Amino acid sequence: PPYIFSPIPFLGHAIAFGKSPIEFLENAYEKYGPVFSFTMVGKTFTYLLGSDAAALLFNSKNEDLNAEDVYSRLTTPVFGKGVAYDVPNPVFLEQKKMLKSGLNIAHFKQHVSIIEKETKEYFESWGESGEKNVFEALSELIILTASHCLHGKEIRSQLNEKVAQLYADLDGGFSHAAWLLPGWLPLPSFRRRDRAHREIKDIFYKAIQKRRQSQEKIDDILQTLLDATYKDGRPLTDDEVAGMLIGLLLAGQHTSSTTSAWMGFFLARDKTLQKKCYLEQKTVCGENLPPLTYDQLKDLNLLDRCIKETLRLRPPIMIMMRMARTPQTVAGYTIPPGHQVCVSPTVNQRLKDSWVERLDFNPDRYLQDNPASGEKFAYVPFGAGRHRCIGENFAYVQIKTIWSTMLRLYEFDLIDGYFPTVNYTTMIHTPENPVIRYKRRS
Amino acid sequence: PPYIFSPIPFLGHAIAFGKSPIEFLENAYEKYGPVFSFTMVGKTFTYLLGSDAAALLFNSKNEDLNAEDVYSRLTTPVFGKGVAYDVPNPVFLEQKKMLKSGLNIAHFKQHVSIIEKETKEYFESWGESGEKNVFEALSELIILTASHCLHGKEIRSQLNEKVAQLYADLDGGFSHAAWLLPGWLPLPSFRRRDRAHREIKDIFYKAIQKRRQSQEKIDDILQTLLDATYKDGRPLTDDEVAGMLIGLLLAGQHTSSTTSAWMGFFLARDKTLQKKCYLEQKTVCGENLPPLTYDQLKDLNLLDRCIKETLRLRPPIMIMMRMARTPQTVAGYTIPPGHQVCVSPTVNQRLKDSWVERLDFNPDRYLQDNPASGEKFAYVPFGAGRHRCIGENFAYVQIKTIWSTMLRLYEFDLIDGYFPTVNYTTMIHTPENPVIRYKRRS
Amino acid sequence: PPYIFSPIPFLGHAIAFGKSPIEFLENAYEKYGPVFSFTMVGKTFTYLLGSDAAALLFNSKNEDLNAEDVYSRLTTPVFGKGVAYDVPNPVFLEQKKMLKSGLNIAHFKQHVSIIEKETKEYFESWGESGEKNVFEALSELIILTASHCLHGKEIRSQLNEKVAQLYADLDGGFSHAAWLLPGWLPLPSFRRRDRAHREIKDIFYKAIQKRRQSQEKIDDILQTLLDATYKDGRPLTDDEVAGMLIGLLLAGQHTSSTTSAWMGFFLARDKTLQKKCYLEQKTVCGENLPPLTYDQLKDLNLLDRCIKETLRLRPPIMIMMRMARTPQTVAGYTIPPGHQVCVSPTVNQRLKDSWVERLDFNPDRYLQDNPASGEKFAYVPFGAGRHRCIGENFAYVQIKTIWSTMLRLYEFDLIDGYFPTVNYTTMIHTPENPVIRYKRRS
Amino acid sequence: PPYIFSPIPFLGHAIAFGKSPIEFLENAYEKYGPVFSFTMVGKTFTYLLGSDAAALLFNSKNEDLNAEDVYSRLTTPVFGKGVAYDVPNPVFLEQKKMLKSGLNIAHFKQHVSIIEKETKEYFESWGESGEKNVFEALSELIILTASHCLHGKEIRSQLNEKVAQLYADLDGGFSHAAWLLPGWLPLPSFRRRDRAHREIKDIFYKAIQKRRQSQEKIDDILQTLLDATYKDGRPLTDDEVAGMLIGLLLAGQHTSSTTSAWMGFFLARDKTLQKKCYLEQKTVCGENLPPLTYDQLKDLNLLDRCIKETLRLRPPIMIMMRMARTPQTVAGYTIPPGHQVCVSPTVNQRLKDSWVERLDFNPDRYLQDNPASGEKFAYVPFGAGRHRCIGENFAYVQIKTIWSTMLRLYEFDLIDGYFPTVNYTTMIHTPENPVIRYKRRS
Ligand code: HEM
Ligand code: HEM
Ligand code: HEM
Ligand code: HEM
Ligand SMILES: O=C(N[C@@H](Cn1ccnc1)c1ccc(-c2ccc(F)cc2)cc1F)c1ccc(-c2nnc(-c3ccccc3)o2)cc1
Ligand SMILES: O=C(N[C@@H](Cn1ccnc1)c1ccc(-c2ccc(F)cc2)cc1F)c1ccc(-c2nnc(-c3ccccc3)o2)cc1
Repeated sequence: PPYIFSPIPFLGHAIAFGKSPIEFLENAYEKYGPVFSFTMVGKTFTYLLGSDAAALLFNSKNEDLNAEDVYSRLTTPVFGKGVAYDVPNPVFLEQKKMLKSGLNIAHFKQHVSIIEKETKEYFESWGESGEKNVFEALSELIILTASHCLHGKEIRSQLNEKVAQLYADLDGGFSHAAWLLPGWLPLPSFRRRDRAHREIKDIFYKAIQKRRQSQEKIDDILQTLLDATYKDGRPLTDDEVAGMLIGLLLAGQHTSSTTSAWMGFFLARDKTLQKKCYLEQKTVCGENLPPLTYDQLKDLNLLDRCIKETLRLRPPIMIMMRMARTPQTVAGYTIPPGHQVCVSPTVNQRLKDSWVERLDFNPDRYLQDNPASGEKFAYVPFGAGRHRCIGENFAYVQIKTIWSTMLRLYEFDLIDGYFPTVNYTTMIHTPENPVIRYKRRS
Repeated sequence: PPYIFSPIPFLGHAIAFGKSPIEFLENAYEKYGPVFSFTMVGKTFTYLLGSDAAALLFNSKNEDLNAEDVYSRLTTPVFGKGVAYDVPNPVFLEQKKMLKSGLNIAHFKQHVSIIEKETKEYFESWGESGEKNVFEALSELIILTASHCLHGKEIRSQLNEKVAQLYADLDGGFSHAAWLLPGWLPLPSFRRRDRAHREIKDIFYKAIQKRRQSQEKIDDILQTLLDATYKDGRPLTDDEVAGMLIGLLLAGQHTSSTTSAWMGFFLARDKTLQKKCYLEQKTVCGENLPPLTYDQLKDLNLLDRCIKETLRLRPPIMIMMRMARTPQTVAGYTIPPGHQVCVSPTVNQRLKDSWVERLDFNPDRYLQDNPASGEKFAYVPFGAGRHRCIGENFAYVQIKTIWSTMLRLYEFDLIDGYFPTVNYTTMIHTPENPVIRYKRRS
Repeated sequence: PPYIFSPIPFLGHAIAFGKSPIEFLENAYEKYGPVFSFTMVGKTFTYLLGSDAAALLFNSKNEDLNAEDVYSRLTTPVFGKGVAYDVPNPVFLEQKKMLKSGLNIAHFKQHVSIIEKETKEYFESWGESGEKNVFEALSELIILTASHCLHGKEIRSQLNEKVAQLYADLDGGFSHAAWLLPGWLPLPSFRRRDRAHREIKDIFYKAIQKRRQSQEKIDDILQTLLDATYKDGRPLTDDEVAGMLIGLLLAGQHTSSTTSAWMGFFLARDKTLQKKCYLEQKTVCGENLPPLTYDQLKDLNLLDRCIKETLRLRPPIMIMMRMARTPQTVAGYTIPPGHQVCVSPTVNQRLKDSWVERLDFNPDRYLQDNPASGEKFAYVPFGAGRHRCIGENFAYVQIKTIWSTMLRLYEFDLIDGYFPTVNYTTMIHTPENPVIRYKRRS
Repeated sequence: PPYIFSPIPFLGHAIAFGKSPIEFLENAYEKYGPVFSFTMVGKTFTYLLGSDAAALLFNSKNEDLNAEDVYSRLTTPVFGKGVAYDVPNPVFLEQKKMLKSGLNIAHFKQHVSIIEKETKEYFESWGESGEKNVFEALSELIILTASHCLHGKEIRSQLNEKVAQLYADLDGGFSHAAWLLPGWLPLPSFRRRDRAHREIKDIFYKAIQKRRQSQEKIDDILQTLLDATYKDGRPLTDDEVAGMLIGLLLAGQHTSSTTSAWMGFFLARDKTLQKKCYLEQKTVCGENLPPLTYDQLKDLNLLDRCIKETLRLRPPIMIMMRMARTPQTVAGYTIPPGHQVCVSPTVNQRLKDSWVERLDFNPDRYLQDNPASGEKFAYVPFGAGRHRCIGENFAYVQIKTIWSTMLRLYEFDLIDGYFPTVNYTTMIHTPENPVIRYKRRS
């Protein structure tokens, strides 16, 4: 595959790529095509851009394009041993079926009123009007809603600011330092990550032992997990459950919070589209805006397309990476073992040749013919194939319910017309200076 | 000097020291005496503990024990060029005087009313009661109070969340990453630091030119700097002044916020003492508690001793360090060039030899024979000698005014008896989980 | 407990203790009594000498005096994950019961004829007379006998010089280097350990899979493991089984080889005794000396007492150690958490107070009153309590079968009256210059 | 010079280089050219690849590129005081001339018949055929031949298993632990080294005095040392002679044994070549293969080239290193003091640019134009300049004699076509699993 030369030793394209990766990759697509390699910080990466190329990653077996080889070093200290990329993929495929089994309609029905209430109670602190950081706000809110829904009421009631900070300490295990440096260096963020892991695990161990002795029946996701079994017939251990609960919260929080914050700003920019979203609430749920229900959520189809469009333009997982263990073919090229193969939903979901008015925020594009339905891997915010997301439905419930409630409470505006740029320096591309103006809804 | 061997290559005692640096130094004192050496992360350090040993550092000439050699590389990219450790010491000493001339009675009198107002207005958001993170609050207030007083009303008014983040980016330049790794690595913290430095220097350039061309006589710290002059007769360039303004704010924020936070918890744990600090407010300023004046602050003796005692047990600057350029002598040992010589106010200030009830918060210890007055270098939170603090006066005015105001507003308590342990992983040590219970002062 | 001062910082008494540990301990016993402490290498050790003091260690719960804390770091890379000190003690206790059920009379009956044949065949290479290193011979023979018996014929057949070297590479994981230095140094011994671990594991995985698939009923230790289940109901994984096989071989080899070597020299020195052992072979087994059977072993009483007395004077596991997790009281003292508590079989088994003619090799001492029967923890070559050995019976079958065969083959003598001194530079103390004179018996 | 950056603090490229040093250096050569630098375990190494660059090291004065500075620490405890890297280089140069005078034709003529006899006698144990470890056999054989030739018959008669172990203890002085850790630590290897040194010295002292007080005339290497003088007129002390005698054995053994073993396998792999070597024996010595003589060894040309080609592909001393004491210039670069400057015989002797079919074993490459005669430092298995070997002639006598003899006894083959890979974990690279098939020669 074509190789993009850089005269800068070791660093290669690091600076330019870090500054503007989408522009870097779109320029390369124009110049070298859908498949190309480059060096950055001592590693070779090979990209697959566009649906046809990306299909290799999305279709391939883990034995060929391996996820653990790239992610385990970073994730295993955060999520825990015996879970995710710390086990053989077939074990993780079973754990994912266990998790999926609890993300069902019965539970989603319960989650809606829990989330709505959590949201209304959080935003009382915003008062009738002002200008505040909506990203910080959603982050704090989403850690509460995710915990309430995915861990349950017992665990959620223990999530004070201390435990919230522990989760922030775990997050800090995902850094440039952790990627670049050996783990045996006693860096503060490493020690803080390991401390938080031990302390959260302990919180979960007690809660789990409590639940196991309890005589009561509780139909929640925790209970799905205590009841689950492998094809073996073997149940999950306390440590496996706890590892899974940590994963559920990290997965549940940052992908929803960034996406909810970008959509706030897309809707703040497009005031008519926001108005429409608010009017859809009256139409579907009634003029008197009663408590939200799951059945009503399915009927919020404009808000649905708005979320869908937010994920097109700002997918919170911007990249999917694998390690090539065996030789792989695409577009006539042969990628050898050792290349790290990458896909970028951001680049694919915005490619000129497939998306008309690619840079425009337009939810209604999905009511016409479009690459989301017309192609296989042009729209891939939740991935596809063996490593694909199991949380799309929950995420949509969480975000829909939060933004429905937020729309009912407030009208949102840009400050001096400013639309946030993308902060590329964070692992997750958050909107820069994400302060939003708000005032009471009519 | 006796060497504390570690068989661990490169790291040396890094892990044990990072976990509990104070306890590590106290144990070393008990086993090796007041002067000892060790390796940490590639480097040789020699400590001077106790008053008699520490004197070598405090009385030393910067030619012999050198500050720039150990600090320049980390500070120059934060504060700026031609300032602090980026210039020969004799030049920096003149800049300290320029700054000191501006930290005077007349200006302190203006600051009291300003700081008091900032404090009342910030703490409206807390309402009548609740449980909130006092450390975060004090950090947010103090950046305002420190800017209002040290920079001016004009620069202050421009201090929004965005610019406040710019300052945090600048704090982020003091990291292990920055200490360990080459500066040309495009790490996010490095870039943000360099970006934040240009954007702040620029906000200063604009206010520095506004003032020089204005006709209005304003008597403030900013003006003192603009008027000030070297022994040459040379005035300060815009960039010399701006860099000093940066230093001023970093010097004036977290030293006072951590300390202020700790005193909060010391007073929350000892209610009887808290009560007495409140009654002293009445007793000194009047039953009706009128606006504060600089004169009233000098008569707040119990409050003064609470601050002094907070600084004894939790000094924000845990270590002062120099590079030995010439052979030094102390307690019968000779320290060779290349060694880094260290003093710790924290250790000196709780040494078993010299402080009774050493770990107790007892502000009335200073009403009796004690090493603060009894010895020269046992109590040294603001250092001593050629490098000692010039902001001590302003720090007490800031902290006294805020906590006087805070005690008038609220009575503070612990949550479930918890006293914050020390977070050693932050540059300045911080209280862990520093959420405090508060309610309206009768 | 009384503390034994050393003026040598860091090392403390390590030199003297490395040279003459038994003498150090015996003199400390006389001077300080049965419980005392000292420092080496920044680590504080407390000894319990004599039956009454040792009782604390042997009787303690692992939650109080903990083996993992002191052994896990070295053993886990050797034996593998999920086994021995890498799991909570209760799981290891179940693992030990699985192993113990495999060490039964039906298997012992098979082992005697396996071991006799391996022994006759190995010693073909010794011819009619000569002078050779018995210790090397016993080590080479025992790795075959232990693998043949404990792993089975399939795995045994794959035990060539290459695999033997891999086991030596695993052994090399137990070193002063692995104890003293951190694991992230890429030392040759660590790399060879880790490679040997993967390569030995791989051999076991194939043999394990072979047997599961196979339809033939084989009654051997491997099969005991494949058929075993935890109280859980859960069977062992392939990796747990392989880990346990590695452990079986390492436990089965050096403990028997060193003891057998020592017994060789004790018998070479006391020719009258050696003759009596030879004649007991004729008396018990028959004048024509037919093949050994398991049932004759129990009637070989003199030989039994010879092994007992060799273990008395030369126990191959010369120390047992634990980390104190909770305060422990003995002899009026309180041992605090953090001390490593320590017993020596060697010292207990020769203490002047209880053993008459304590340094004499006198197998017949057990035919009158003696500390092994009259005291609880004076004779403890295989330990006692929760960490006690499961392999005593096997070791006696192995050693008796080998030495019965050797006595039938050869008469052994010393070389110019030399009796080997103890080599304290090896992990398990070996006899120095263990070359022995032999000639065809009768 | 270009620097190869590693983001791995301290360790630098330690792991990658230790895994595959030749591949590392050859890749570096391609990317950076003949001179480059990198960090490994806290040290800066600068390599000179190819003849023209390596010239700097081989042509350098010891005052500029110093050998004691890098080697002294490890070698002195092994060889003894007063010898080799423990004295200034001019003194060692004189000592080398003394050894040179001992390694003369009169002595070599004696050695051939000594070596042939030890060889025939040693391989008696091998029988008519089998599969045995040729590397271990050669190592054991060579310690005997080297000691018989270089120490004489008296000392050699005392070389039992015990003494051979003392020599292994000595070699054990050359460890990563001795490189990393202070000499005062009483580590096993340090203790065994120093004990072995004392005991071997005592064997040499008696033998030496035995000769000085004797009347017989013995023309052997010891006598040359005893009759030798410095320019001073000063003769060697007993400790100088004994130090040199240790050096002679350690240099004489492993360099020849590893090289001999590699050649076994090159010859077993290339049976046509092996047959030609056997036929050469008959051609030069005669059909009846009488006792070897020195004059015959000189005419065994094909065997000479097989050795030369073995040293080409597997030089036992893989690196030559010096401390830069003064700035040096090469390839338009300046190497500052403190850099460790290195040459790799293995890379030079394999370079893509110079050697056609670079990885082929082709002894006849030397009968055409080739870089061993066409360039100065492409072929340097024995070094060059002030530090070059004085043992090449003895080596060639020892190896030729042993293999001529082995070729007369046996034909050799690979086992299942396995060619030993390189074991990079040993000080001297060794062949992995060096068991070889052999059968009585026609
Ligand atoms: C808007 C919300 C979310 C987005 C955009 C998102 C995105 C993704 C993507 C792109 C992948 C594929 C990763 C890859 O191919 O390497 C993925 C996998 C996954 N996600 Fe999500 N996700 C979301 C929410 C959630 C939630 C709520 C959960 C759990 C409740 C979750 C759990 C997972 C899991 C378990 C995987 C599987 C990873 C693997 O098998 O390697 N996600 N997600
Ligand atoms: C509680 C508040 C503060 C504490 C505990 C504190 C402590 C110290 C200490 C210990 C030193 C000595 C550093 C050394 O010699 O290595 C010092 C120096 C200094 N402080 Fe502060 N300080 C505080 C507040 C301030 C403030 C508010 C300013 C300015 C407004 C300031 C400006 C300085 C300056 C300019 C130096 C001299 C640096 C040098 O000479 O190297 N400090 N401070
Ligand atoms: C002469 C031969 C042997 C001796 C002297 C010996 C000695 C010991 C001793 C003293 C302990 C207690 C360790 C402690 O408390 O820290 C022990 C434990 C043990 N031995 Fe042996 N042993 C021998 C042979 C074997 C054999 C043949 C096996 C297996 C077949 C074996 C397996 C074990 C196991 C599993 C433990 C348990 C360790 C623990 O629970 O922490 N041993 N042995
Ligand atoms: C195949 C066998 C041998 C090889 C490949 C070999 C290789 C070398 C090499 C490459 C050097 C240069 C060291 C440097 O420049 O850093 C050297 C030096 C030396 N060799 Fe050998 N050698 C061998 C056998 C011997 C023997 C048999 C002796 C003595 C009988 C010996 C004694 C020496 C001595 C004394 C030096 C001088 C070291 C110095 O001056 O720094 N070598 N050898
Ligand atoms: O090999 C170890 N223990 C042995 C003790 N043993 C042998 C026979 N009966 C008991 C061992 C323990 C458990 C097992 C084992 C356990 C479970 C199983 F299924 C199979 C085997 C096998 C063993 F060989 C071992 C080795 C070294 C150390 C060690 N810890 N610290 C050091 C140390 C300290 C200072 C300097 C050098 C080494 O060494 C601890 C344990
Ligand atoms: O044994 C060493 N050198 C050998 C090199 N040699 C062998 C044959 N021809 C030359 C050597 C050098 C001088 C002599 C010698 C000296 C004097 C004399 F009278 C006779 C012989 C003998 C030798 F064996 C030696 C070994 C190790 C090291 C060493 N330096 N660093 C390391 C090292 C570094 C990192 C990790 C581990 C080891 O190892 C340096 C020299």
